[PDB]
Amino acid sequence: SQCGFNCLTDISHSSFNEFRQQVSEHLSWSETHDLYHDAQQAQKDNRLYEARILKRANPQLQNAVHLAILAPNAELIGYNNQFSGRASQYVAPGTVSSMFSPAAYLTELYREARNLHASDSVYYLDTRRPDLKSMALSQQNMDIELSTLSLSNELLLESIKTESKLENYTKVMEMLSTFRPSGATPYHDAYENVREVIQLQDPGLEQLNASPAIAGLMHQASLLGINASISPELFNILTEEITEGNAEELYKKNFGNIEPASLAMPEYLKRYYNLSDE
Amino acid sequence: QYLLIDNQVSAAIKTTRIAEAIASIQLYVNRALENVEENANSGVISRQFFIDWDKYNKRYSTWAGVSQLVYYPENYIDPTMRIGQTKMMDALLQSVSQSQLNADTVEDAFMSYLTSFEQVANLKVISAYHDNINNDQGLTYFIGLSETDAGEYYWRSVDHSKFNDGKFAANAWSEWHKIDCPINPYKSTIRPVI
Amino acid sequence: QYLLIDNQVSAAIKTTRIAEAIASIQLYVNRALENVEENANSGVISRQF
Amino acid sequence: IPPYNLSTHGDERWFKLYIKHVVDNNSHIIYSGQLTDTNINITLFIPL
Amino acid sequence: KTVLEKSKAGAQSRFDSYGKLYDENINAGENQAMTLRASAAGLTTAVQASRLAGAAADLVPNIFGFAGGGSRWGAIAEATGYVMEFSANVMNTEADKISQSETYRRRRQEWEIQRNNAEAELKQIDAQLKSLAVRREAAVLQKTS
Amino acid sequence: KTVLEKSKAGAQSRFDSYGKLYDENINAGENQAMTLRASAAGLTTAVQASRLAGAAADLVPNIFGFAGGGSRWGAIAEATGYVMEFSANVMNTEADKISQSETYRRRRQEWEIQRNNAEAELKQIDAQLKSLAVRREAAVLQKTS
Amino acid sequence: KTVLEKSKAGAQSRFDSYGKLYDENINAGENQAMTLRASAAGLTTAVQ
Amino acid sequence: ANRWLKYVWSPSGYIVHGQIQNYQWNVRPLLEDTSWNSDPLDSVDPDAVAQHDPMHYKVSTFMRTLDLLIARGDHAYRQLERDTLNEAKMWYMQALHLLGDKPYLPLSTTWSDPRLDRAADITTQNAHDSAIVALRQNIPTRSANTLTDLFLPQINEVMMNYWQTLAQRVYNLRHNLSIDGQPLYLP
Amino acid sequence: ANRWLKYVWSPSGYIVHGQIQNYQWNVRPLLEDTSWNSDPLDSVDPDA
Amino acid sequence: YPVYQYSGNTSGLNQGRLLFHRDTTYPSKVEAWIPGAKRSLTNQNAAIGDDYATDSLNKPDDLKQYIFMTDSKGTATDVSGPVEINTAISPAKVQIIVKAGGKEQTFTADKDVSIQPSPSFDEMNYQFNALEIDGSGLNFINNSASIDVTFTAFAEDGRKLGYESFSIPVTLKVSTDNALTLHHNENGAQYMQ
Amino acid sequence: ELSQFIGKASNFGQQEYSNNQLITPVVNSSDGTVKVYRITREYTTNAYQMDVELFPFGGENYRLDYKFKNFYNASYLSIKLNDKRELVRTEGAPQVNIEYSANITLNTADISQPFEIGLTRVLPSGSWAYAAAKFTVEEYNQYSFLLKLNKAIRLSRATELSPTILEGIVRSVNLQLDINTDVLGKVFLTKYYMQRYAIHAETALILCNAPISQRSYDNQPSQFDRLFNTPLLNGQYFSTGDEEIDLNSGSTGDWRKTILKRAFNIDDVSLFRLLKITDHDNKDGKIKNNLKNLSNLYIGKLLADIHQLTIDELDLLLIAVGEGKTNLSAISDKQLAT
Repeated sequence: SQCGFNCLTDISHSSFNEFRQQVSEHLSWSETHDLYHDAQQAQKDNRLYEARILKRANPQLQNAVHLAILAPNAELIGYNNQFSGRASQYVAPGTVSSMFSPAAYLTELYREARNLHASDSVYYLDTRRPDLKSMALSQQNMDIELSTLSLSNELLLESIKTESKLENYTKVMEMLSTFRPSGATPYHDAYENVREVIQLQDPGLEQLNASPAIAGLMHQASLLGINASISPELFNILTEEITEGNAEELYKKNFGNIEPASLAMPEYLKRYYNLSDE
Repeated sequence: QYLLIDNQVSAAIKTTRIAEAIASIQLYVNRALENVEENANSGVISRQFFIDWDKYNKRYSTWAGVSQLVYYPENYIDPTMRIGQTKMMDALLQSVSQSQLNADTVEDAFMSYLTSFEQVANLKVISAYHDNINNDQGLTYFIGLSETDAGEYYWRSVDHSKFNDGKFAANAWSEWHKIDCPINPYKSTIRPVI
Repeated sequence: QYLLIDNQVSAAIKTTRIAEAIASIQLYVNRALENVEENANSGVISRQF
Repeated sequence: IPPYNLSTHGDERWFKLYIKHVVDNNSHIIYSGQLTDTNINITLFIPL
Repeated sequence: KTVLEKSKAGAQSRFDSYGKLYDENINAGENQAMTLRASAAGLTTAVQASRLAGAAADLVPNIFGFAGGGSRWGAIAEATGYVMEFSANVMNTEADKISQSETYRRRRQEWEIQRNNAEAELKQIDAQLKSLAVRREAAVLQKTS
Repeated sequence: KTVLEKSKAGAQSRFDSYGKLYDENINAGENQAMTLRASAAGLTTAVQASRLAGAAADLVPNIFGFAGGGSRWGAIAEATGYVMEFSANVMNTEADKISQSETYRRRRQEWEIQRNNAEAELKQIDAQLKSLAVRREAAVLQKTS
Repeated sequence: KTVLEKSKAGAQSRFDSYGKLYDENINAGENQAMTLRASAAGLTTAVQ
Repeated sequence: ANRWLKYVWSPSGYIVHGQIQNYQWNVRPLLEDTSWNSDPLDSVDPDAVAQHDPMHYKVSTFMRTLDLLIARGDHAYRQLERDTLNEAKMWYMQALHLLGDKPYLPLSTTWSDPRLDRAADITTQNAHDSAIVALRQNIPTRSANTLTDLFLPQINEVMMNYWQTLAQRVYNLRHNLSIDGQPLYLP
Repeated sequence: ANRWLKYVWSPSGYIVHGQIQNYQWNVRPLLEDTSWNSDPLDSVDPDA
Repeated sequence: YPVYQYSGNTSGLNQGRLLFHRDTTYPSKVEAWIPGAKRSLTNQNAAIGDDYATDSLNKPDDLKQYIFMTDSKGTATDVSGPVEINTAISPAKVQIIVKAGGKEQTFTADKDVSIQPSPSFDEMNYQFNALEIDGSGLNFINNSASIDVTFTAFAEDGRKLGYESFSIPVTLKVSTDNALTLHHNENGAQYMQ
Repeated sequence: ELSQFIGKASNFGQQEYSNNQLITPVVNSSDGTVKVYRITREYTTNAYQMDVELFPFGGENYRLDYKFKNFYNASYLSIKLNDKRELVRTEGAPQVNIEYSANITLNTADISQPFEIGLTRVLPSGSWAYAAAKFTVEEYNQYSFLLKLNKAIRLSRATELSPTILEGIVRSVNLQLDINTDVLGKVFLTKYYMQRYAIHAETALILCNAPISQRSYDNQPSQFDRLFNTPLLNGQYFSTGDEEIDLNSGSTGDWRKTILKRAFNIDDVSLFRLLKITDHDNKDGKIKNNLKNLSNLYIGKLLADIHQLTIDELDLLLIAVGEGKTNLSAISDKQLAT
């Protein structure tokens, strides 16, 4: 790639460190500096030409009386030919299609940021959240208010159904209700649905207190399930009886691979159960 | 910190998708640059984007600003302050910065600017110097004289590198500067040096 | 702009005949001088008036 | 200066015009500009 | 009712007052004070021209003929010295001039605020009169009852 | 109800005015006046350099050749003297500049307070309106009775 | 009751503001202005 | 302030030796564009860009003329007399014919809702830069599909703001409302 | 204020001639501890 | 904005070609229809800034008739008042006129222009070696009189291209005067004669 | 406002769907003819995770653009006119947010009937995920179209009703897209219904015997999807017209019954009474599931709701009027107004 070409000067736009690393052999730092500085000047001349064309094509200006502004049809025709017309179509502010839109800012943000790490590495953007690449830049995504924490769950569920290879998000919730080894699980989405609806429609359970003919049907143990969160699998977990004969397999049921020495460490209990130190 | 979205938020917190992606990539960039994440391409860090990150690229409003400035500068430019402007400009602005601005008051402040303009307009270039070895490169410095019973000397500088197309750029031209030192050389024996 | 009198006013807006004629001609002159109408007598524009 | 020529612009449309033998026998560049149809009237100052 | 009417009158005297005050923003005397500072701040031109003529004339020989001039060598420096000091004070006067101006503007603004406080108040009190008149009608019917 | 509403508008003309005043903390004029004080406060340097040049040039002989210089011996002391006084004055200007600045700050602070006093009021008033509207329903129901 | 509560909010916002202003008697800037005048006021010895 | 704006630009304010003349801007460097600054993009300075080509200065003038016009109209409208209200109308009308008719806008665009993946593709960027320099040196007369994911130019917020503010002051004029929009008519 | 702190300390704020460099603090004496004051406990001084 | 080109000094090859300028930004097809001719010159996908609809069946007579130009999509214009102009400028026709005294004086371009410029729309510059103009008369009014000089040009079609009138001021020192004299007197009063 | 009637137009002849209605003119340089095409899109499932558009390029020759949202790892994708025949088929697993166009031919008998383009993607295990749209395609002589649009606009301006609302009225009332005296009368019944009740136009419609509209317009979700499927169970209610739904007083049924229950805010009992008000001839609590039955049920519940009436009170008043025994079923628009 020699020597001093136009597209050569354009494509060289990149940090001086990259430029100096690739051209290490060929150039002598007097050439590297001059070439890079002439490259920036060419970059800037390019933005200026573009901005001059795009600015003079502004439909607000054409309507203006006595505002003599030279709109050079020469460069405009060529521009509207080589680019499918951009000087032709002007977008109203706040729209996604705008160059100044938060959409475009996100675009450059991603474009410059994903390369920050190696694809090998963990923190590679596209590795940690694939959500980003597939996402669309549509005015619906930019404009409509959406609830956070629901976005958080979209990711968590998607990552679990991909990893545990279950068919549906539903099946993920089932798997979530069976899971005994993690702290703050077994979670039972359906169960929490029941519990909360009950506690909402009949706050304080007064009718259950009022009509003991019904209350007499259910046992108090399961009734504890209303006021405090006790999943059926969790009831199963508290209820099961412990002998030293059971202790091993019951440890395998209630706990994952971690050995007793791991679990007994106080900081590990704290991390595991989401417990305050006190 | 890893997944770029908070998992302890309240149910009721509203952020559009595009925006949440933005704040996410923002936390990535900020953690990556200040080196809490293990390593990063020192090659990509040097890019003009991340150089302008701390001032212009963290904030959306600032990026919109910088980007717009090239296309629509009229929004940002004001007659009050132009950086950089002449000293005599400040003088004009102070003469004319009042609550009451009679037409007479303004024309007087204008004549005062014109008189302050006439001293610089008419300078006599006495002598010079060139910083570099040869003509072809460097910046030349000049010295000038003010028609006055006693000597007032102004020096302006020109860059030679800006003489691109066979004419001086006018970027190259530097504003004249007053000099405070008391100088009385005859006949024309004064010369400036770097 | 052509007929010099607004046809989009509220029903209830009161202007004396002489004054509305006055404002009408004021717009005629304002539009003619700053050259919004095609052409105007360069002879009359120069007048002290 | 006449509009487009001798050939089509290729390789490059631009034209530059020089001065020579004024103070130095080597040619010196006085003007640099893009060539455009149809007519261009340029007035320069030349030192002797 | 007469109570309300008299309070209405009071608020409206206030509105009249701050109205008239905001209407004449800068008094004749006041304008003269400001433009005076403008006048004294100027004439830098003159003190430079004068101090310089003085320097040039005091660089030519004073004394003759048998012994030389005795011309004061540092005279240029000294005139520059004067030009420095007088520049400083000019700036200060200009500053004060501008500062003076701003006070008046801010004062005007305050008056404006207060004018509104009056205006709104005399609307409020006025509306109250309507309320009171309504009860009057009511109590009249009561007597009828 | 119309009474309370007019009071609302008034309280809000105040909140809006003190809000807008607080937002533009320092006016263009005000900043220019202050920067004037900074500029006049500067240039201690030039006046030291010049007064000193005056001392040095007035330490070399004035008169020649037959009779000696007559050079003013205490010229140095005198220049030191001017540099003293101009120091004092410089200081005063900076102080004044600082004080000016601080005044503007305290003013904003006052304004801030008043903005809140305005706001609290238009919240207070606003709540009163609901109270009144509640009573409206009551009296409506009374009529029904 | 809520009306009275909002008035309480106002009264206490003021109390907090004038409290903090009274607690900060002299600002750094103000202190420097004062000691500037003291310093310029001194130095009689030198000019004598 | 209008006399002083007139020293830079005036629609048909220019009569000398008793006759109108060809110049709308009294300042010549605006008449033929003057690259008073070469390499303006060097430091971030709004003045410098206009210095680069006076179009922007010419426009900033335009906007200040508008500013004075709407200021006259406002100070007129606040007087609230049947006459000064018509004055406010006349000023606002001058601003209107100074701008011309509002700018039109195309309902749908060449923009197609893109995956951000492809919108941020460096390939499209290099192609874009390349076609720009190609246009810059008149060389020509994948690449076919990639120029779609580029964003479009937007009208500056400020001018649009001006069309809108004239429109609201006209709306408020034609109905009995004040500038603020409270009705002059009692219910 | 961030620029001015940066002249003293910066996470990856240091790029000269196009590459980041080993120093987190631009002020050198902090980099290798420098006994700019020996015997500070003489008077009660946090600076010392 | 339409203009119809003819076969003339720089024509190829048609006797006619139809030129127009279009403000609209979007790409479109421009059509020119004639009632008198009953035929239409067409341009398909005309360029953005300026373009030509070449003339098939080229007859100058036809484009005298009323012409309707339109975008198929959205734009319309009716063309009226066609006029034939010949840009040809004869130096004999190009003039300078001078007024001093009571006799008008005339200076043609062909005779007094030593070197005359290449024909260009942009600009054309004529330099006249020198002109002799008679004096006394004009007679001075209040010791002052002016020389009228009028620059004019005529195209070949018979139209003046424009004019600019100039004045050269002449003020004659007058012999029959005594140098105005200021005086002081014994009585203290000071006067100017 | 103009964009409500006619689909938005660019500077190039390119034209797009706006308010799920496309208006594009087709000229044949062969015939020298001007023919006006109009298409209506109504999403079955889900309207999210799916976008299908149809552009009419020529007679019996149409272009189909489909964009998939959300990801499925598929052995193949099949675009089918109905179950047979398939229109287009791809071996690749389609990808997120990428517009694919495949050229298609549709018959003169496929045009007459309002058809359903159904996109089915298949992975080995699942086996499939389905999403589909229902299209209405109308050919209009240019004069006839401009005329019909002219009366449509003048009517929307006068009545202050949405173009889509009026279109719903016309279609429910008369032969398709004809503005008749009966049509106007129904427009007035709608205006008075929403005048005397707090209700919007779209509710006044179903009070005027129209079906629940599955169209989405003005960035608003369809009346239907908004009605049943506002939250998700998760399943999108299919409205097959093939699914039996058990609305018996004494029964627990499919997720579908629960869907009806939230849609109407009712327990099983009142739901049964409501059904009985829809049809007194329904011997078992069985529902055809078609849009029509839902429209009848909702007609009933709304009759109960515009008045301050529980379903019981509605039942009783219906007897005391006494229209009941008369059933909602299919009932004369005149009789429904009575």
